[PDB]
Amino acid sequence: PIDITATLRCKVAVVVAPVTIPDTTVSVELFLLDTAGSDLYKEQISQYWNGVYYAILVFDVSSMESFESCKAWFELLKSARPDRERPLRAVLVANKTQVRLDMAQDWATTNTLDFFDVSAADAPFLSIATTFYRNYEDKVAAFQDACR
Amino acid sequence: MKDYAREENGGLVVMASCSDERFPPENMLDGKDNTFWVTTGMFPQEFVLRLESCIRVSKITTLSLNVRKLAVEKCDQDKPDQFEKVFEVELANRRLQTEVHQVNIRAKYLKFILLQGHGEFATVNRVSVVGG
Ligand SMILES: [Ca+2]
Repeated sequence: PIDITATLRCKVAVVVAPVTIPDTTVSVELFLLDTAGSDLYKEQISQYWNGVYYAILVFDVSSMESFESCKAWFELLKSARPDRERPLRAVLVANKTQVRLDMAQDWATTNTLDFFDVSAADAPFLSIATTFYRNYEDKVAAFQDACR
Repeated sequence: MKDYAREENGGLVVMASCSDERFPPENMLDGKDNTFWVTTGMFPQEFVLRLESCIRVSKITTLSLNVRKLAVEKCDQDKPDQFEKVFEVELANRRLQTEVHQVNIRAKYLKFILLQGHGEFATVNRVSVVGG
């Protein structure tokens, strides 16, 4: 900032972080809706609420409860989407204060979630941010093509 | 009589809520509907249009993509302090979309709010505001 030529914004259920995309001149702001904020709830009841299509699921390595809790959430989040056509981009994150990280990586892989261990950094954000940027860059060219 | 949003006619965007330098506000006011301003995520987004002067407006026309709900407001003061509603409308899902609106209002400023879209992002290709 101020080399930025465009700022993108992205709604992210976590169960404002600006991330610059390398090697771009673009900035992506993640609007992080921590469930139990309750940012998320304020938004769901909101008039014009559009649903959420990006998540960061976090769990504590030493609580299998919190991990399984993240799977429930993910399936819900998938089911709660208004627009079946847009997929649910999610990222699983391990962190400290039991859980088989080998098993956790797996599930995620099976389920097409990006995995990140934070015990004991911004990569899960960098990850959701690039994904989002990719859609922008695609839609944005479809638009240009649509209207010739 | 005349389209004062045109730009060669004084049209100017002053208060856009998001911008990518590749698809800037001014694209909405160049008569050429193959160019556009793009929203860059989340709704609503909005932008404020200033006319060369306060005119009796008879017809507002917007050309867009992926907009689901559109709201317009006016301000006939020299400073855009207080805006007043004019109309709010829901758009079929479409492929570009035209929304012509016969109106009878006085305005110096027009705020267009994209309250919601049919997808993640939406464009506005043309804003035409006719009067005299
Ligand atoms: Ca245009």
